[PDB]
Amino acid sequence: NLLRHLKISKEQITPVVLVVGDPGRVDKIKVVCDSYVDLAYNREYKSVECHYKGQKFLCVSHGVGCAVCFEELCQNGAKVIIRAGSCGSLQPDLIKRGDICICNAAVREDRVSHLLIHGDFPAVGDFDVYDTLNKCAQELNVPVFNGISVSSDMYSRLEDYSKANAAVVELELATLMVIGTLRKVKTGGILIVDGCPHQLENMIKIALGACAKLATKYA
Amino acid sequence: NLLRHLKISKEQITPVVLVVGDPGRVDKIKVVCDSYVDLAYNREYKSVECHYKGQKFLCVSHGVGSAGCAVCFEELCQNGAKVIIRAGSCGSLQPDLIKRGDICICNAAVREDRVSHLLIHGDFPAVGDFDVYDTLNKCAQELNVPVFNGISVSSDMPSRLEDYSKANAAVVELELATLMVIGTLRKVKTGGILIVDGCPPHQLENMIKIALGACAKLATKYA
Repeated sequence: NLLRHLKISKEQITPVVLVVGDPGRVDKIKVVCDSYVDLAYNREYKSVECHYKGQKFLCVSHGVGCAVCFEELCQNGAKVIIRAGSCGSLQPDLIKRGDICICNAAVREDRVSHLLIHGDFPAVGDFDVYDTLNKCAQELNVPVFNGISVSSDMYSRLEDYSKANAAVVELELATLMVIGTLRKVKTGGILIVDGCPHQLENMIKIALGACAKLATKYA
Repeated sequence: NLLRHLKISKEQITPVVLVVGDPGRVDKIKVVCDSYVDLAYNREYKSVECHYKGQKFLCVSHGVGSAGCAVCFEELCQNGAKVIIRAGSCGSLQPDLIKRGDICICNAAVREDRVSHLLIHGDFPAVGDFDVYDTLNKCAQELNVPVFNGISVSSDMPSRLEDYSKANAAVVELELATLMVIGTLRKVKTGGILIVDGCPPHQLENMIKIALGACAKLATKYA
């Protein structure tokens, strides 16, 4: 009565799930919550039940593998999924190392989404997830950018997309969005800037706050 | 000091603009407004200043069958438009759920359109502004009008449409993907609202009301 790559029960899977990269970043989030319960740890896939602002939701990692992670979650009960992680600025003059970006859509430069549907199909997140993230960030008077991510599975064309007004670049958000849209799962992403080809805690607060706010509607 | 394909002044171009297909549908919107002023008429391009709920914004047509929409959107984005909304018709790709007569507010589109691909690689999303989408939904609910939300297939016409339909695309029409991308390239906020034709009446007035209402609401933030 368990799942393959996550090693947790379908019973344990919450409506809202928060997905991150490094499994250590999951350990850094559980502590910040009101309370938590560890569920499992499997090669690269850590899963913890997070209790925060009255609500209960999973936080789960998969490595710095994401496709199968998102697949598994969408199959087995996730209604909302949010990715929090890092990215690169594609607007160096405006968006600077340390800035936070909430993304509503992405450029499909990713192997996996193209295996599932023709590239013309938009990688786009849920509105109410995007709204919820913005309102938490403003409620905590934290300035945040909004824009489009280039989801690219290596990192060029990045110049093109940058001058097409893409904000940031990361690996997997386009994958989540499409899987989400295919599986009727609401998705979003929030990202903090690394390179450019304290703030982290605020982002996590936005992410956690948003998750709690969304979790309300399924409890 | 006036523009090429639209035949109106850059001074006359408002922050918010409403774009429709058939120029007869512009005549059907005039009536619904509080007041209006005609600006110009050029082969297929009718342009009217619309006054509604205290605000002033352009309404413009450009033809059926994806005529010269690209140049229309280009012209508007070049010369001051900050928000652009497309109202028009479409086909249901979810026959059991979405029926002839239903209204759909779209947040994104499938790029099956010649023109967007000439401008940026197909991987780039055709996606609307979320505040425009929010504003349309709230007008439709404020007027207790039920509306669908979903993705449009913007197509210039074999049965990829099956694929997209089972990928949960809601409707199909001609040019919304084009607007969104031009919008995103030119830093102009876009959105779209559509009424169903047929798969494979009164309601039109509600849609126009949503469109007009949303435009007014957005126009506030620039006036």
